[PDB]
Amino acid sequence: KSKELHAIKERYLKFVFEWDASEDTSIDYNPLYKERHQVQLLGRGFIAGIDLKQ
Amino acid sequence: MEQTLPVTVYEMDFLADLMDNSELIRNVTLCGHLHHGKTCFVDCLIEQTHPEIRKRYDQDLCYTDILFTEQERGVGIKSTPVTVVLPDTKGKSYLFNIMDTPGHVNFSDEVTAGLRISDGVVLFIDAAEGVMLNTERLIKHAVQERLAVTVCINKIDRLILELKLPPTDAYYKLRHIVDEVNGLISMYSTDENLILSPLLGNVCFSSSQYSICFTLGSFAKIYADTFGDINYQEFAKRLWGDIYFNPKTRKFTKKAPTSSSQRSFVEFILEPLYKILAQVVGDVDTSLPRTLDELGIHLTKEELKLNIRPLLRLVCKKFFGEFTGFVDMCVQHIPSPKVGAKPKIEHTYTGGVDSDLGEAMSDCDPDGPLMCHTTKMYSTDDGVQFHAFGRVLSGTIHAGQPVKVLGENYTLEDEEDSQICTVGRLWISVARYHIEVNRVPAGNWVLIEGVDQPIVKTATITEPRGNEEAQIFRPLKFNTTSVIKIAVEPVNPSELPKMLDGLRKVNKSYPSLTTKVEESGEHVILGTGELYLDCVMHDLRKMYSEIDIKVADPVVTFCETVVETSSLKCFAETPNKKNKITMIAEPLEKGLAEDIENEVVQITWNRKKLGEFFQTKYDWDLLAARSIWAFGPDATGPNILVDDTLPSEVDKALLGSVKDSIVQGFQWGTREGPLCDELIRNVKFKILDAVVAQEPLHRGGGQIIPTARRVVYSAFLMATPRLMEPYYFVEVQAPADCVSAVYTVLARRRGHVTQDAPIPGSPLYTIKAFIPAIDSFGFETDLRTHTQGQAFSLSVFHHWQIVPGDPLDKSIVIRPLEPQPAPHLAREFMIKTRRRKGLSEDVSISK
Amino acid sequence: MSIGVPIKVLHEAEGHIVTCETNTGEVYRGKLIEAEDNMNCQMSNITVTYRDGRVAQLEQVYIRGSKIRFLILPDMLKNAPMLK
Amino acid sequence: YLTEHPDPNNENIVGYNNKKCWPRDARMRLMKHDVNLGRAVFWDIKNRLPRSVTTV
Ligand SMILES: Nc1nc2c(ncn2[C@@H]2O[C@H](COP(=O)(O)OP(=O)(O)OP(=O)(O)O)[C@@H](O)[C@H]2O)c(=O)[nH]1
Repeated sequence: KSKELHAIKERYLKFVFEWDASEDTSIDYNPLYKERHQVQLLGRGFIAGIDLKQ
Repeated sequence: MEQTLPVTVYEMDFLADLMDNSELIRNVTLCGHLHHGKTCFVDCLIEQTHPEIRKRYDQDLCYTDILFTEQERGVGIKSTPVTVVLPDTKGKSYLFNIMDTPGHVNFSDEVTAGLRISDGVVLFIDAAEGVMLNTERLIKHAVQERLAVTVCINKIDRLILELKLPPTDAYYKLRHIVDEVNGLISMYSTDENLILSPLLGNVCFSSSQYSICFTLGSFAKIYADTFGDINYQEFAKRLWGDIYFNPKTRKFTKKAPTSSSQRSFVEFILEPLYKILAQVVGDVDTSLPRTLDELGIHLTKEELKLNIRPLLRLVCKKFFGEFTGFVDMCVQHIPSPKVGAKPKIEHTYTGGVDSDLGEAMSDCDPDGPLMCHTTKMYSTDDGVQFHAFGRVLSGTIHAGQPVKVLGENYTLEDEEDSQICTVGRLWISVARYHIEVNRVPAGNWVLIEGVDQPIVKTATITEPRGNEEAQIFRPLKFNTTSVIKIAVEPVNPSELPKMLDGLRKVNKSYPSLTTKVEESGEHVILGTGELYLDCVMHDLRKMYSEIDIKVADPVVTFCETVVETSSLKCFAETPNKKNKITMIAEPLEKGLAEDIENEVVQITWNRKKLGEFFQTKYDWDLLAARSIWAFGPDATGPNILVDDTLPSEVDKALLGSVKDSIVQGFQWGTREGPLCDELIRNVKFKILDAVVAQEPLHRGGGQIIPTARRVVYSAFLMATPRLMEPYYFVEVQAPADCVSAVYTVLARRRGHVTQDAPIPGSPLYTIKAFIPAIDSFGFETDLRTHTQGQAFSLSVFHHWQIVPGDPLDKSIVIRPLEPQPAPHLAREFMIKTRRRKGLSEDVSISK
Repeated sequence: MSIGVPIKVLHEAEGHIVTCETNTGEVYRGKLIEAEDNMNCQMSNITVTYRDGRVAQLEQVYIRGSKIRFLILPDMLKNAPMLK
Repeated sequence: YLTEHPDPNNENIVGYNNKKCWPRDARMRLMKHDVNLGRAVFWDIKNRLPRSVTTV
């Protein structure tokens, strides 16, 4: 709500080996763009890499 | 002729000589839901009629999505005409004029433009998806425009390769699709002669990706060519429905021999196709050459080395061959221009079939008066000059022949809209290359050069010095209403004329585009949706005007209405203080406005039929039922004007002198509206007392019309005014798991879910919901992002509903940049629209 | 390998104007509606000239295929793909 | 002012100096009436001064 209104107002008015966390994106206010519904792939497809049993 | 063209299976001389015989021409439009396979079909046919133009192994050559944005978006945006000569099952050749229409629900205007100049419709239906939103909308539109309807159930390979249904269940799915189409047709049409069934040859089965296209007759002909002694026409009559084959008696019965017996369609058509596909995709190395030997197909060695998809395409192409089933369908069940001319003149000609010119047009005689109707305008890539496109209903157009072009406002008494022009060149339009010709007879489609100057949307091209009593064809009646509204303004005000010229050009391109200049000097574009306006602005900025244009936020068009009867009977007098009118305003009965707009009632009816209709349908007495004066801002506006003046109180003969002016005043007043200069909807205006000055020098003209408009406004303002939102109808297809996510996305935008239901034979679900048009911008993107792209929605305008708040309430305080609560949405929608229009900040409620 | 080219050409002639000369020397000119693998021609709007030269009008005609001497086809059929 | 210097296409909004240091809502808002009034008053003041002595 407050971040909602603030976004509306804004729109209309050394060797660093590790990346700085300030460069992160996806720090969003809309709950639809944070809690994205996860694809289930009919319960038979799985994401690569992660352990299958998990 | 004399034009360098791709080599064809036929020769263009045969094509030119076919155009003269109107009995061998088929004017067909391809329509269907979005991405239902309508475009390969064209190349899936261009390739079969163009040896050198082939589809790439890894990429499909759309060949009719010739546009830039069409090629990147992969979405049909504009109709592309194709004129090809296609052989029949019996070897006969017909000339086919095919209209490839976009399937997106936003671009329905292109479909109506195609439907106007077509005699038949081929509806494409995905075999896996089934009957979707646009399929129903196009069925309704086609049976309303009096077009022969045929069905092509495309993408049948999805039943085999994707869903992997057993052949019997694939048959059930196909029968269910056909039954759904039949039910829709019977819903939107009264006469029964449009029964769709593969037994009648109405329905074809196809898979354009793999070059499969067969009817029952064509497959029976494959059998006959293999085993000579069978009569394929009688064989085809037993290949559908609950008819089983008995191999012991070699006869087809209506009862299954014993048990485990399969229907004829499964045994003879579905099972061989299943086996062909299964062999190709599973046993290409093991047992493919043997089955190919059995079917009589011999593939060369480097041909068997192809990937599975090109190999399947090639095998099915060898086995089936040309698309003779499609041509059989369209020859048997789509009238020729000669036969279909009479309904076309009956429906789309203002003069009616009975007119003398109507008769000569209904004969479709190419030696008669010239009568050419153009509905599409195609711009050359330079974007300077346009080319009109339409069919020649009568006579014969020649290159270099001077013509008389009639606009949309041309009447037999106001002959100022007509303009003489000179035809420059004539092209027989094919998808990509234009084949220039010297003349085009009746019943054919022609691309005309030189008549683009005086036309905006549609035209009727006739001959000068003859055809004096030549009227026009009715302007296109579209499926939707343009609601989404955006404003445009050049970055540099110096180059405003450039943007105005670009606006004229885009108005020419898009049939349903409405560009208007508001009172505040604001240029406004009306569109159907986000994709529609996106492509409109893409064309405007890049194609027609090479300047930079600023775009305002999207907004919708509102409508104004009432919810009770006016408290105190309003009155208004002329400046002469002699003529006085008294009116009251009350809301119309439920469901009457839709009856009025949909031409269920017309003021052209005699007072008797009007009265009986109102009496039997909405409990009106004869006095009021026959008392109707006008029908809203247009001839079919959703408002009614009624006179309750008693014969004793006011002399009716004198009232007749001012009837013709009160009607105009009421029409203009409803056209503008007092709240925010929006249309008035669903309002009944009753006149209670009309004091008329006897002297005609005091009444009539510019004295009584403004009084009528003012009294209309004041009467409207007494009964509680309300605003009206356009409501969108959204259909969403999504898997079972993402249904809840669809609900969550909808709940945030004042959405109200009507129904969710499984798609029979498919693992997906259809969610149908209602969403306000204004609370819909980015809804598609929200739904496709929250669901990781697994849910897709198409939205189309459905109806008008009242905004929750009360527009006339100064107690509400609105901040500039915050969303408002529903209790006072109407107040914001009203004052902000007024500010946008440039009017005062608030209304002045008075008498 | 089964059905000859001229029969195919006759199939193409359906819908055009054709003149028909049977063994009885009777000339039938009219719109060819249908044809079969045999020369059985169902043809309409006949301007019929007898051996003596009398001319008559007869709207529907069906000629046995065995009893045709020759059939004169319209010249645009010379451009049929089947004639290439 | 408009009689002396007509503005048909509303081009007066292009050469208007603004105080860019302030926020957008705190700057001058270039509405047509306000812009025309400012241009008019500047033109009136400029006319009083002969161009040969000094210019604004
Ligand atoms: N599985 C399958 N996919 C097909 C078939 N035919 C076409 N497709 C694919 O489905 C999509 C449909 O694209 P088009 O055929 O161009 O779409 P359209 O029907 O013209 O509809 P619009 O996008 O509105 O123009 C593309 O990805 C095609 O390659 C088919 O028979 N089977």
